[PDB]
Amino acid sequence: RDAQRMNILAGRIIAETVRSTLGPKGMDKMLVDDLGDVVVTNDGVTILREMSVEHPAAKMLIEVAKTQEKEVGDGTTTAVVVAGELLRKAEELLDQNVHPTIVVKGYQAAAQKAQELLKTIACEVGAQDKEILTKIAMTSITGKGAEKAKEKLAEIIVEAVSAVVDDEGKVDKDLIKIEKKSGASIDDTELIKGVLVDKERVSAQMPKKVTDAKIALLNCAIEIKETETDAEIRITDPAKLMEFIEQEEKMLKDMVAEIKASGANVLFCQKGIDDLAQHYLAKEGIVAARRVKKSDMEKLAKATGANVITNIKDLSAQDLGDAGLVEERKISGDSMIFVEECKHPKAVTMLIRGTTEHVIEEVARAVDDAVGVVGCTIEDGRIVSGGGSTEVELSMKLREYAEGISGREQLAVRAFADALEVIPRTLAENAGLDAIEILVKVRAAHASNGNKCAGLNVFTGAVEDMCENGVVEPLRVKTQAIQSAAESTEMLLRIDDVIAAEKLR
Repeated sequence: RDAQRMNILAGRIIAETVRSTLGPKGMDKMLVDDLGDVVVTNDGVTILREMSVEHPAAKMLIEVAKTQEKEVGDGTTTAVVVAGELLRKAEELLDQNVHPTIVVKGYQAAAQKAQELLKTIACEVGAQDKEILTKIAMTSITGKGAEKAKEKLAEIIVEAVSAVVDDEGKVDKDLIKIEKKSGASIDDTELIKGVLVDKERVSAQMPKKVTDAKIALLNCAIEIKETETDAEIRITDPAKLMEFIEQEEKMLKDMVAEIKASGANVLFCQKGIDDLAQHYLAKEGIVAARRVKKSDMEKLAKATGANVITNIKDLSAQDLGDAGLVEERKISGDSMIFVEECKHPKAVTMLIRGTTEHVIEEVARAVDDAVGVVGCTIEDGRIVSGGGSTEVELSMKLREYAEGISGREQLAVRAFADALEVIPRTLAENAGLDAIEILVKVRAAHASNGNKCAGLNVFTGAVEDMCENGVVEPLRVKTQAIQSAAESTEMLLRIDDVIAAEKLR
């Protein structure tokens, strides 16, 4: 009957499911499917994918949320929490004989004006500074649950983003690898200036450590090839399989011998090998490997300047790797292969450690997002204090700007400004303090000539300088989040009917 009303009421149900998950403190509400896999995660976008939807219009708010992650990588819940607030204020005006179009024009006028205010509040920082980059690092890691040694993990991530700053001044998400492996604890994390493979030596007869060795990385299986033309083989004497073993050992011995003549020694195969074959090759001091991930063949090619080879016969000296120090040291119990190259490393890799698979995965979801928010701010060079202090300042200036606009439209620009007061309200409930009792003091700091940073601290619980505490965020996350929220709400306001079309493709 109402149709339009069914949308604004439905929009408030999806927001409440991911409203209390804002900020560090905040429980979660899991919805196990019919299968029974009980999974829990402190994230918003991760729950929208598994969680289904009833009405078809509900997918409109989920589509815009996907773009916020692939582009920015943080703040998806910050855009949906402010969306539901607008839908709750719209009905307050529609009952007063107001047309929906009058509310849409108000958000567009306030959204465009907010773009000019955020640029003035944002401060200027350096692109080579380190102390400023250490504060932003502690803000992203806090969003995953890891305060046992955050001071240490924040010191290794700030050095990685600074060592991957090309001359042109950009950031790439490919030259920063990640490897998870639980063993001792999280304190065993270290920044490696190269790559790392989770393999070991196929045999103990080969050398244990070498120096200045020409690595030869292969990628195939020593087998008989076949041309495009059909060619079948016939067999009739089963007593030939035994004779083929003796004829195969010499084929592999002379083959590996040709690789040693070119100055190489280290090898990387892709399948098993005879037990006795490696004996003749290990006594001569020839390192080798078997079964390696294809993803590792790409990073080793750039780290050691090597290149993937498909035919062992076609191998040149230029395609051989050049490592400065290759050693297979231990890492608390288990051992792995390692390669160093501090002379001029082009990439880096973070080795995550822990006691189980549940703790290493938490910190793993923070290193990939930290380099993103920290890699973009270096290109633009503009940041602003977080903690909702930006919305508290604009909440006062938007009221003065509303006086300039006359008519029946000023009721919309005021509702949008007051709608931004939900961010500091949700964080108050989780902290255990009355929001209305603290929301009156924050406005006192931003009276007129006061500072533009006082907000709220979930730890101590009082208005304090957020800059000294280290609570800042990029500037693109705010402009992009507010831009997506202001554009997504228009999809539900500019509609008042649902035709029952069949077979539309």
